[PDB]
Amino acid sequence: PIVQNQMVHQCISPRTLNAWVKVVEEKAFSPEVIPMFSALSCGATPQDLNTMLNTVGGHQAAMQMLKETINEEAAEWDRLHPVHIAPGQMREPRGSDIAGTTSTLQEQIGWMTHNPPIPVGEIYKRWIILGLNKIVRMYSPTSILDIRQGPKEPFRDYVDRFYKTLRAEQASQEVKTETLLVQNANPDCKTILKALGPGATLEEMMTACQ
Amino acid sequence: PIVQNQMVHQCISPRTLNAWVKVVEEKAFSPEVIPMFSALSCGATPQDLNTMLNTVGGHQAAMQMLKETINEEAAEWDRLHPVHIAPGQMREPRGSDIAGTTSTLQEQIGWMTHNPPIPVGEIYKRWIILGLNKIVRMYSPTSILDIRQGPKEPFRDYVDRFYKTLRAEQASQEVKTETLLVQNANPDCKTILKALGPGATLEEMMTACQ
Amino acid sequence: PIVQNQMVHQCISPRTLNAWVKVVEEKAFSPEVIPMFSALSCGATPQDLNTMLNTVGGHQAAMQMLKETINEEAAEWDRLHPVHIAPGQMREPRGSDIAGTTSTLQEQIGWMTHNPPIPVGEIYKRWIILGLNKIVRMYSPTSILDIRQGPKEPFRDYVDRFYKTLRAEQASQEVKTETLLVQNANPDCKTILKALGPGATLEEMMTACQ
Amino acid sequence: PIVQNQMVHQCISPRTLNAWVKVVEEKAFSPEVIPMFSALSCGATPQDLNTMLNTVGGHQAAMQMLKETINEEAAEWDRLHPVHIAPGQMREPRGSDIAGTTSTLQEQIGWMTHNPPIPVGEIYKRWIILGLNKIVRMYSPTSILDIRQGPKEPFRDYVDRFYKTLRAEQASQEVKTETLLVQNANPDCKTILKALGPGATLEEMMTACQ
Amino acid sequence: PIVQNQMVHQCISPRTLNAWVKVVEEKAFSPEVIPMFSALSCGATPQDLNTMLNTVGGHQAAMQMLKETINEEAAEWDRLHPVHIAPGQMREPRGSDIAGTTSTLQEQIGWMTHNPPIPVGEIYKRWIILGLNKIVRMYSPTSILDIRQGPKEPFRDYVDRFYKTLRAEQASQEVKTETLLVQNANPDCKTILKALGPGATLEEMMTACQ
Amino acid sequence: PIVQNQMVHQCISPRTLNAWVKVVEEKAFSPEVIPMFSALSCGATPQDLNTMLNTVGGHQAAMQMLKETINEEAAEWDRLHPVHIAPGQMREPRGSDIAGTTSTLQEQIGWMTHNPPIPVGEIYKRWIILGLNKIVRMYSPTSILDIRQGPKEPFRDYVDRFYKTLRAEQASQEVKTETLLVQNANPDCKTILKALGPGATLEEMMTACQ
Amino acid sequence: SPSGVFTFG
Amino acid sequence: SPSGVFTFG
Amino acid sequence: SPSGVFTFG
Amino acid sequence: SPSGVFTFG
Amino acid sequence: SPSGVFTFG
Amino acid sequence: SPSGVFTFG
Repeated sequence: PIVQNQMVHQCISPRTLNAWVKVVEEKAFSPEVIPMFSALSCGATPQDLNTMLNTVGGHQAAMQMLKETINEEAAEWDRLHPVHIAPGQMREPRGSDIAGTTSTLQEQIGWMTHNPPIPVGEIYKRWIILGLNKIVRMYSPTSILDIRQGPKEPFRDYVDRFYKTLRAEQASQEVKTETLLVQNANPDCKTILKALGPGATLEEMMTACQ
Repeated sequence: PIVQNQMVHQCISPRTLNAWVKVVEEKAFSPEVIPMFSALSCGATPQDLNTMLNTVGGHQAAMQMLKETINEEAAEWDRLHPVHIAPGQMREPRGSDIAGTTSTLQEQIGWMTHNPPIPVGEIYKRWIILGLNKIVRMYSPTSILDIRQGPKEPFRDYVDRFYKTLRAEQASQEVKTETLLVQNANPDCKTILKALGPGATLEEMMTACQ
Repeated sequence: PIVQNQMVHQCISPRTLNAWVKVVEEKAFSPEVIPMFSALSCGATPQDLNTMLNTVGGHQAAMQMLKETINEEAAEWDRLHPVHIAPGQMREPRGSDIAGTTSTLQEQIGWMTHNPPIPVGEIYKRWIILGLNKIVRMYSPTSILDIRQGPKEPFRDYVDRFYKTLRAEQASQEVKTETLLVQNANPDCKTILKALGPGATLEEMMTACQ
Repeated sequence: PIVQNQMVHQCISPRTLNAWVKVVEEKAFSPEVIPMFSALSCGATPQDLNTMLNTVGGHQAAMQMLKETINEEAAEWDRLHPVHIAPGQMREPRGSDIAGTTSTLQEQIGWMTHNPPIPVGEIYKRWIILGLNKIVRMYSPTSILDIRQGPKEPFRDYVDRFYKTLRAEQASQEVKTETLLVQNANPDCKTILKALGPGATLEEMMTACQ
Repeated sequence: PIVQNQMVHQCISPRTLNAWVKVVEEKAFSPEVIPMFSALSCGATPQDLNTMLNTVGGHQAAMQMLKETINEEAAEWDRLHPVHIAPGQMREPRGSDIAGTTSTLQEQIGWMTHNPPIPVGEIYKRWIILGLNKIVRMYSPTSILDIRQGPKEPFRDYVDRFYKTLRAEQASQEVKTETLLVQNANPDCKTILKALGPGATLEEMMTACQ
Repeated sequence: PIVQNQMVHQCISPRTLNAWVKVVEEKAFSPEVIPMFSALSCGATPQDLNTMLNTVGGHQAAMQMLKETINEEAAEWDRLHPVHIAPGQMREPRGSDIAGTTSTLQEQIGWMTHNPPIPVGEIYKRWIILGLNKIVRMYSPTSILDIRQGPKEPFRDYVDRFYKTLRAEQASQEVKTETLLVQNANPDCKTILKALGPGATLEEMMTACQ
Repeated sequence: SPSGVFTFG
Repeated sequence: SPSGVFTFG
Repeated sequence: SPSGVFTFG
Repeated sequence: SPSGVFTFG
Repeated sequence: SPSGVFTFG
Repeated sequence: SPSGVFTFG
């Protein structure tokens, strides 16, 4: 990554490398893996991001889908930012340079530490997260329509299952409580929730069915 | 977080990230999780606080309740601090900027390192702790009225259960020893505690029933 | 804590936080927990000390007794050091300021780094250790009078039990070898120890009964 | 390795040493070991690279094959870069100097920190990776032609097996989805994939057979 | 401990604290614990040394013997270095000051960083090691005279047992191979060792009986 | 060890100490322990090297053999470098000074940081490695002549056993593939290897018998 | 496209 | 509102 | 020669 | 009051 | 004397 | 007195 000493390059740490490999091994593509990826790649160059992705051993269907998404975003970058070499001068990055495929570490450091900075690490991380979002959605095991409270299931446990599924499915903010959460509750809790009226908070609903 | 080098940004560490994820996994919403959260987020930006909250995989009912509390506090901030862009100048943070939703890391660093400093990390942490307090209270499994000493239960173990419950229930300082602790003791210890008279310290009570 | 960079504040580390939580979990209030607490809190502010105490999940009877001791020491401080605000000036700390209840981190740093320094962290740590001493004594499972060497117990193992108990019971230095250690030995070793005469060292006693 | 303080030598860390030994022990020559090697050897001197290779206890057939590849690359270097000692002057590195066999640490530091730099660590790492690539291919347990979807195997699991094998086999980018992945699918999924038409993305194929 | 930044104080680390506690728990008073103690206490003040000793929970017979040895060495120091307070001046350390009993951390730092330095940490560590040596010898389970090679015991394993015992027993360098090692060997190996003649090295003996 | 801050002394770390103790415990004198020792002792003083050797608890036959080798190398040093004290001047190191037996840490630092430097740590490490080499060879369990491929043993596994043994036995580079590896192969693979002709690489042999 | 999984911020 | 769980400080 | 295993970059 | 548990120092 | 175990370098 | 356990140095 790039850190303050002046902005300088520092090697990716064994702690960082191991943390990422282990979270993928333990959590696969549960939604919380994405914020962990983003945090572990703080200040990362494109090289660092590729290291992190390349160190993953399993899940090669997912990694190939990610590669496709990256290539699509690279192509769209080039369409929106075409480029027309001067001795010792900084060249303009293409999509493949942002993805670390046709750029050197030194070029990446040059862009990231320029004034004004061209944040190729942040741009590439955006594309990677777009790809991971698609994978998380595809690998979500359950539709929100199929999360229904059991006859003997505590309301708290049902709500945990409901919002876990909703997070993975990644519907729009508008689509993403006053509707399906009540409809999918069990007969006894539904009767209680209906009586609360419109505009009840989640806290109030959970208290009511506790 | 923001640290002294001059006040500079430093990436959240893998040790910090892992510690928080593990304490939530191991302790859920036992009261001691809150002081741990506060300590692990020392010097945190709003971005760092969101990273910590976003890396939690389970407990999505709790995380949605927390989101509601944050939104309420953001709205109250805006009501109390309205805002009326000058080139290259620091703008005033709204509630959503304090919560890291509409602000950039660079803006957050700008506010936190200003003279005088606008401590958006500390303000946001306050709102988060308010939310966690509510969750800890809701998820408390036992009322203090139901903590009673068993016939063969050592007084020390009963007092441990009593104050564990009292901590989670979070009654006022005034409400929160000379009353219920004695009344809920077993017949033999109660007789001894009654004879001690008014104003007996906890140490004296524990010695008496040992 | 406060460290040399000039004396500056540094966040309490995840390693420190975890070490303290684990020693309490593993050792409870065995006497060696106190020197560990003191070492882990090297350079600590009152805020840091409170963090350490607040992160403890169990043992709430002990933590409430500790709170009582702290309040007593705070009251005695105020009685011995009364206080009679000038713009931008350092105020005098009260008992509750030393305990981190009515003081801010910035005020604590101000006192601790002043010339001459007002070491509020060290003063508070003293009060906390006074409280822990009482807890260690109360929770000592055995009286020194009941530690007697078994007929087949190696002298070394008996002496280990004897001084472990003596450490927890915390009698005065004068009270705290030439008397009870010999009297509580088994018949065969006692005869040997009696023949050694007055002023025998522990090493000599252990050699004699080996 | 060589780090910025000015570019200075720093000892290889116990964390780095242990991480490499453990990944070889746990992953053998699965393809992801190579990116891990490259990341763990960031900034490495030839001495550091040899340390990493020498600390491996098992897999001595592989390590001897690696030695052969290194010797071949060293010989080709000398053929392309012959060398014709001046007191206190930097000499030109031969193949064996790049491999750390006939060069001292001080000479390696001299070359790596020169202006312009002669990056002997990066050159040697290239040769080592060439050798590791051959080992990964040789030790690949399955041909891509033998990866076929089972009658009851989820398409996702088949695609994981397919691209895992493809990665280890290391065919050309051109050879390395629209052909064999469809042909090796089971009867039901193949019928669906055929109907999608030409140019279907992996995401679309995985959705279709889900 | 005291480190170079200028010589400054630094808090004892949680890693150091834990390492010492664990080695005592795992190795008790096997001889190798002493070099580990010395290495873990590199640069230590008397305060640091006391912290390390005080954090030990078990083995209180040993810790009391150590206290006796320290007190003896302190008394001998005072006999050899008597002391006859000037405002703001450095006083002369007594035995009890070297042991950290009557001295403050600031006084210890003053002595250790003086020109010329009074190395109170190194002096105290010497006394502690003298005490530990006695404990290691006392707790040695076997006399060197009782280490004899079994009829079916490999010579290498016998020699391991022999020198392990010799290390714990701590005889003089002169007393501490050409005598007892041969005499205590089994009949077959003894015959071979006798035929080698005088002045045979350990390597030669081990080869002969292999 | 000695590190750059200027060249300064730094305490050996608990991580380094533990890593060495554990590798000896886990690997004994397998050949890969030697490169690990060398890497863990990067920049070490003679004091540091002795600490590492002294912290080993088992294997005392080996440690006594090592002591003999060190003493032999020290004697040869003195024979080749005799020495004929000036106030405040650096004296010349004898063999025993290089081994850390008659030299102080300060003298060692003086020699190692001199201009020109007298690298006593590197000289001593050389002697130690000479000793370890002898131990690794002595403790090698199998002769290379007895490593023969089983009738059903995969060629790869046989080659692993072959070169593992060859590494431990430490024959000359000339003696240390075209001869014994083929002769000790099983009947079926031997026939194939014979047909390959002279000058076949290990890669080619392993491919042929795969 | 999916909305992402960053519940907070 | 709940009083919080910070027993000390 | 084999193409290598660096899927990304 | 109890004497404390700091055997050394 | 033995040749040592440093296969590389 | 015992000779100590520092075999090396």
